Amino acid sequence: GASPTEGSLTPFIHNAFKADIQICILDGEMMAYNPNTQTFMQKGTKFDIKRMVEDSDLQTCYCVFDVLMVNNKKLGHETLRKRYEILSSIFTPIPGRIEIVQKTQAHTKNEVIDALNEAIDKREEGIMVKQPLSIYKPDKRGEGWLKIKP
DNA sequence: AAACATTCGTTCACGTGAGTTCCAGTACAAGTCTGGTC
Repeated sequence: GASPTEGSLTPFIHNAFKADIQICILDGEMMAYNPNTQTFMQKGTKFDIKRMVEDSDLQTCYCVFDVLMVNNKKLGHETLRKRYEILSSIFTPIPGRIEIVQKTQAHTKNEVIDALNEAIDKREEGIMVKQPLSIYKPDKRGEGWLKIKP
């Protein structure tokens, strides 16, 4: 949906943005949410989030992890911490339709292994790590973002 | 007074360090390939 009147995810989150924010760019991941369990349907069997069938009870959820512009302010060159803080003041999350990915501060390896073990326990792919001072470099790989899997 | 031994500047050979050119190997970007799913 390109307008609040008609869409599959936008008609519900039109009014989820604080009044001050008028121009806003966000980056995130789109996934499928099962409400009867209140759990995210892991990608794979029984559904594709690209061409979901209307009759299905599953719905679309947007998990945000970055902001690149708010009220004609260019946040590309700022540090990750600042972008996170500004992101916290964009929308009031409304579970099931738009959310912010939680990030935990960690400064030891035991924490990383604990997180990976817990992720495997919750049947997730893995865990990723972000450098607090990393800048957004479009199209580049392995600059401030790292991923870890079993 | 004559013969023999020692010494010194000279010569050759051999060994070691530094500069130059050519080539083997390595890390990573990008192209290409492929599987599964709806």
